[PDB]
Amino acid sequence: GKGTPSFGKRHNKSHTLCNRCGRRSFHVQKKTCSSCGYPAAKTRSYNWGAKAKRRHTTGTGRMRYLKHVSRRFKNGFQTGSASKA
Amino acid sequence: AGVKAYELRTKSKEQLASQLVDLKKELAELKVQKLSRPSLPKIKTVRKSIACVLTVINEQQREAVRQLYKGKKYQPKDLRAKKTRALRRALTKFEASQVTEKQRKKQIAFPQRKYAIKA
Amino acid sequence: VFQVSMKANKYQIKKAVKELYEVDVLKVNTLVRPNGTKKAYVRLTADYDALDIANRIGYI
Amino acid sequence: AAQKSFRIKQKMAKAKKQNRPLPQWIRLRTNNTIRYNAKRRNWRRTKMNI
Amino acid sequence: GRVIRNQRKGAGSIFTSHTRLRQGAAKLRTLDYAERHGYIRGIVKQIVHDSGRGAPLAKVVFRDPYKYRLREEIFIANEGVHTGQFIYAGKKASLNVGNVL
RNA sequence: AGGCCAGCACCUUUGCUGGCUCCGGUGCGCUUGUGACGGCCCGUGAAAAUCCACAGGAAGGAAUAGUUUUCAUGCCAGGUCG
RNA sequence: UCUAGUGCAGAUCUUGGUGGUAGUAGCAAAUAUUCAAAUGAGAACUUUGAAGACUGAAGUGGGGAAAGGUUCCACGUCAACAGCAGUUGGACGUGGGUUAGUCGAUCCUAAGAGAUGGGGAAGCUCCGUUUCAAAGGCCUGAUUUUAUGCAGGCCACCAUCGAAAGGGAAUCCGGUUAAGAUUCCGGAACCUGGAUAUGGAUUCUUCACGGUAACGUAACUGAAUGUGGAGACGUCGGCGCGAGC
RNA sequence: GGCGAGAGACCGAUAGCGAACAAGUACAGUGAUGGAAAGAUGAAAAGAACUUUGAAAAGAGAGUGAAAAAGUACGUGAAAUU
RNA sequence: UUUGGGGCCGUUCCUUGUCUAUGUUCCUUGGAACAGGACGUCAUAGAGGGUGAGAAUCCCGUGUGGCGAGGAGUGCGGUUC
RNA sequence: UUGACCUCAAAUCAGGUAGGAGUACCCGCUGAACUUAAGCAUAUCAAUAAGCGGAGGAAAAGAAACCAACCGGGAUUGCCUU
RNA sequence: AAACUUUCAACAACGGAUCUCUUGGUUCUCGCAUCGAUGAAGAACGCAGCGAAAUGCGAUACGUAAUGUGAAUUGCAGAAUUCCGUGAAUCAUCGAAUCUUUGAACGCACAUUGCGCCCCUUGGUAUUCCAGGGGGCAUGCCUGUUUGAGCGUCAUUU
Ligand SMILES: [Mg+2]
Ligand SMILES: [Mg+2]
Ligand SMILES: [Mg+2]
Ligand SMILES: [Mg+2]
Ligand SMILES: [Mg+2]
Ligand SMILES: [Mg+2]
Ligand SMILES: [Mg+2]
Ligand SMILES: [Mg+2]
Ligand SMILES: [Mg+2]
Ligand SMILES: [Mg+2]
Ligand SMILES: [Mg+2]
Ligand SMILES: [Mg+2]
Ligand SMILES: [Mg+2]
Ligand SMILES: [Mg+2]
Ligand SMILES: [Mg+2]
Ligand SMILES: [Mg+2]
Ligand SMILES: [Mg+2]
Ligand SMILES: [Mg+2]
Ligand SMILES: [Mg+2]
Ligand SMILES: [Mg+2]
Ligand SMILES: [Mg+2]
Ligand SMILES: [Mg+2]
Ligand SMILES: [Mg+2]
Ligand SMILES: [Mg+2]
Ligand SMILES: [Mg+2]
Ligand SMILES: [Mg+2]
Ligand SMILES: [Mg+2]
Ligand SMILES: [Mg+2]
Ligand SMILES: [Mg+2]
Ligand SMILES: [Mg+2]
Ligand SMILES: [Mg+2]
Ligand SMILES: [Mg+2]
Ligand SMILES: [Mg+2]
Ligand SMILES: [Zn+2]
Repeated sequence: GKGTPSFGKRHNKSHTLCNRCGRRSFHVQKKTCSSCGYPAAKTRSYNWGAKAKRRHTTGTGRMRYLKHVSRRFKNGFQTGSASKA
Repeated sequence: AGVKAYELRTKSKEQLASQLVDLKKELAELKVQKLSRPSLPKIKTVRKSIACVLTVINEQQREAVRQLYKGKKYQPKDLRAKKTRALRRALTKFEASQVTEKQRKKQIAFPQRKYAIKA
Repeated sequence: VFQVSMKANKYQIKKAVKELYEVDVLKVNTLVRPNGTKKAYVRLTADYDALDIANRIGYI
Repeated sequence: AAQKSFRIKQKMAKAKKQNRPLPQWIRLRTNNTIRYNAKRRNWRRTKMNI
Repeated sequence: GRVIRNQRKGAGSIFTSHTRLRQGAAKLRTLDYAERHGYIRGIVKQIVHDSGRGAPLAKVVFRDPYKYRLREEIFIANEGVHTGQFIYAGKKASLNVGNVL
C-alpha cells in the first residue's frame, strides 16, 4: 500500500509561496524558506551550491539601479544638466 | 504630436494643473472610444503629454524647494547628491588634507626639491 | 458597470462617480475578476438614469 | 480551492492571461524566429505548483 | 548503536506531561506575615478531581490583607475536609484537620 | 407570493381574465433536535476573546422648573479579501 | 616542413535514429442496447423522439472541505488528443462569467510556535516567554494667551502568531442569468458603531411602583474597585416532547 | 567576480560554457535541488495569382525563381530501414 | 641661511564628437561581377567588415594629421593679486 | 530650601551611523574524510574542501625587541636562486 | 512458371550524417574600480493601437525630461505638422525626474493584499465616530539637547 494508494492521500501542501523569492519553498510549519532562508536577514547560499548561486545571483534579474552605476561612474557621478552647445 | 515642455515651462502651476485635468478628461473620453473602435493610437500622445506635464510640475516644485534650502546645511535627502554610499561616507578633501602643525612645518622647511644631474 | 483600480474601495468609487458624472449613488458592489482587474456595479438613485448618462459618457 | 487567497488568485489571473497562442503578425516580422508559443500550459498536462 | 528509549525521554517531545485538564499546581499559600505571626482564615468552596492525580484538590479562598481582593488557592484535600469548611493557616492556628500549622 | 386549474386571445414583445389553494387523523414508525433521568471511570470528559448582572456608593443632580436616552420612534454609515 | 582533442566493430559503451518481432499480443471487469428522423461530405457512438434497462436514497442523486484553476457558459470548430469512431467533447480558437454590514476569512485562544529583556556561543545563531528590566495607558476635567501641558485620581496583564470543522454581533422569502447569488431585483427584518430630537417615564418624600412571596412592569441615576454568571463542553442507555418525513 | 578593450597553430551546433535560438528556459521533484532539446529556403517572398477534380486536406496543371533535384515537413541530403 | 596662499591662460589625464585618398572605365561568363582578361589610380591607407559570388580603388572604415566640446586636477609651465 | 557633581535612564528629541548583496583575488576563525602508506592507528591527504565572520581596488605586511658572525648588512612585498 | 525471400542498381521514401557556413563559446593579454537605510541584489504584479515570451519600463509604466544627430518607424494600421526645423526616430547620449507591491525592509503582523497610533487638511450638523487626501511612528550605537532617577554624594539653608 506504500505506492499508488498512498499517493492518493497527498492533498496537504507542506510548502507555499515565499514573499522574498516567490518560489513555493516556504515551509508552513517551520516558517522558513528552503531556498532563500526567509525570514533570516541573510540570503541562504552555499559554496557547494554553485548552480544554485548562478540561478539567484546578480545579473539574473533586472538590476534596476546597478545597471546605470558604470555609466554614472564613467561620466564621473556628475550633477546638473547639459547646456545647449 | 502632443505638448512640448519648453512651452509649458513658461506657464504657472495653476495653468499646468488645469492642463493636466483637461488631458485626463481627454484620456477617459478616448478610453471609452477605444472599446468601440478597432484601434486608437491617439491615446499614446495624451499619455505622454500627461507625463510631460507632471515632469514639469515636479521640476517647478523641486527648484523652489532648492531655493528655499539654498546656502544652508541639512537639505533634504532627495535634493542632495546620490553619488554612492561609500563616496558619501568618504572624507572630504578638507578633512583629508588636514595635517598637524608638526608636518606643516616640515613640509615648508624641507619640500621635495627639483634637481637635475648634469653639472 | 465600471473597471476600477484594484486599490480603490467603495468609498472612493462612490466619491469619484459623484465627482466625474455628477450623479448620486445608492450602492456599490465590487468583485475582482479572474483577469486581475476590479469590476464595480454602481447603482444610482431613482432620480438619475444610467441609460441617459451612459450615452452621455459616450457608450451604449 | 474556492476559499482562496488573493495571492493565489493573482497568480491564476496571470496564468489565464498567459494561456494564449501567438499573435500571427509576430510571424511576419523581419528576422523572426518565433514559430509557436513554447511556454503554453494546460490544466490537464502540467500543473502550476504555486 | 541506536539511542534507546530511556535516553530519548529527556528531550521531552512526546514524553512531556499532558496538563490540559489539570486545575493548577497544588501549592500551599505563600508564607507572608499572617502565617508566621498569627493565622488567616479561608474557606473551602469545592473539592474537585484533578486529571493525572488520584488525590482530590480543594479550592480554598482567602482574603488579601493588603488589597480588596479574593485570592484563591489550590490545596490537596485531606481526608475529612468538606465544602464550607473554614481552613486556618498560620503559626497560632488550631490543631485541626485541614489546617496549615 | 408560490402551486394546481379553467376560459379567451396571437407572424408577434405575447399575454389577459377568472377560480381553488380547505378540514382532519394515526404511531415501540424513520431522521434529527431537545428535556428530565440513569449507568461508566485509579478516564470525571479545553481555553481565551466577548457580553451581562450584582455588591459598593464616588459624582452629579428638581419646582415656574429640571433630570433621564438599558422604553418607543426617528437620522447616518457599515471597509478589505474570497 | 610544423602541430595534435588524428584513424573504431565491439566496451550490458554515449546520443540520436531505424528494423524483425507484427498488422502480431491485444483493445473481454463494472447486466444492454434497439428503431426512426434531423444534422452532415460522411453517423454503431452527435441531437431529438420512441422503446428497453441500470444506479435504487450507506445512489451512477443533490451539495460541500482539501486539491485543481477557468475545467463553468456561449459561439465557432476538427490538423492533433479522446489507445475504434466522431459532425461530439473537461480537446482547439474567440469571448463572456464569480456583485455580501448579516456567508466565511478577518478577531479569540488550544496544543504549540516565537521577539524583546538578559544570558550563552569564534560564529551562522541557541536558550527562554514573565523571566535577576527604571518594561504602560485609562477616565474625568482645568484652562479659557491656547492648545492641550500641568491640576488631580486609577490601574499593573507585560509582545506577537496559532483553527475557512473549536469560540464567535447581525437575514429571510419569492423571483431573476447562457453561465452569479443567504451576495443581484422586489419585499420584509436584524446587529454594531455614531450622532441625535420628540414623545413617554421620573422629581417639590429628588434618582418608579405593585405583589405576603416566588416575582412582575415599556422605562424607572450609579464611577473606581470587587464578586458572580454566560461563553464552556464526555460517552452510553432507555423514556418524554417537538420539527420534517 | 564586475565594467571596458584587444588577440589566438582553441571548439565549430552529439563540439565549444549547461545554454550560438523567448536557457538556468520548458520540464521534474514536497523540498533542498535537478535540468534539456532546439542554428542554415532563397540575392530578393518574388512564400505559388488563376483553371480543374475533390466535403476538405490535398492533387493535377499553370506560374515565381538561376534553381521548386530550394515549397516555411524548406542548403547539401549519407546509412540503417522501406 | 630659507619660507604662505589664492586667481587667470596653457600643458597632463579622462571621456566624447567631427573632418581628413584613389575606377565602379571596357570585353566574356553568369540570375547577380565582388570572377577572368585589358587599361589605370591611391597607398604613413592592400587591417577588417558590408554590398545579389574572391572588392585596397562601391560603402563604412583603415592610415596620417587637424579642428572642437565637456570634465577631474594640483602634477608642472608661464602670468596676476 | 535652593543649586551643583557622579552614575544610570527616557524621549517619533537635533544630527548621523551599522546591517544586506557580491565574494575571482584579500584578512582571519573553524575544520574533515575519500586518498597515499600496496593492510592500518601516528603520519599523509591538509594547517586543504565544506562552514562562519570581515574588507578594498588591491588587501595584507611594513620602517627591526631583523639578519648576522662578515672588511658586516639594513622597512615591507614579489621574482630568479638558495 | 508466379507469389515470397535474398543481392545489386535507378527513382521515390525514412532519417538527419557529411560538407560548407557562424551576431556563440573557451583561453591569453591589457586597462579600470563603480552596489546598498539617499533603500541594494533579488522577487511578485502590471505597462504597448494590435504581444504570449525575451528585452525594456513602473499607474509619468516597451517609457517622461534634458543633450546630440538630423527625417524616420515598419508586420499591419494610424499619424502627419514633425520636415530650409527648439525637430522624426524600438536612434544615440544621459547630468533631471517618476520608480506599484515588496525585499537588509524599518509602526505591529503576513499561509491575511490583515490590525493599528500621531500631525495637517477636506467632507459628513463632529477634540472623541466614519471616510478621503498628504505626511510620519523599527532596532543597536555615537555626539549633543531636554526632562528626570538614585541618603551615590558636596555645599548652603533656618
Ligand atoms: Mg494526510
Ligand atoms: Mg507537516
Ligand atoms: Mg465581495
Ligand atoms: Mg447521526
Ligand atoms: Mg580522441
Ligand atoms: Mg560504430
Ligand atoms: Mg577491437
Ligand atoms: Mg548497445
Ligand atoms: Mg488480433
Ligand atoms: Mg485482456
Ligand atoms: Mg462545458
Ligand atoms: Mg481514437
Ligand atoms: Mg479521428
Ligand atoms: Mg527562540
Ligand atoms: Mg490571530
Ligand atoms: Mg474559525
Ligand atoms: Mg469545545
Ligand atoms: Mg467555526
Ligand atoms: Mg450555480
Ligand atoms: Mg435585496
Ligand atoms: Mg412605571
Ligand atoms: Mg462558566
Ligand atoms: Mg451522564
Ligand atoms: Mg541547385
Ligand atoms: Mg537546393
Ligand atoms: Mg533538403
Ligand atoms: Mg539505403
Ligand atoms: Mg592504504
Ligand atoms: Mg591499495
Ligand atoms: Mg582500507
Ligand atoms: Mg572555503
Ligand atoms: Mg593597507
Ligand atoms: Mg598596518
Ligand atoms: Zn524564499
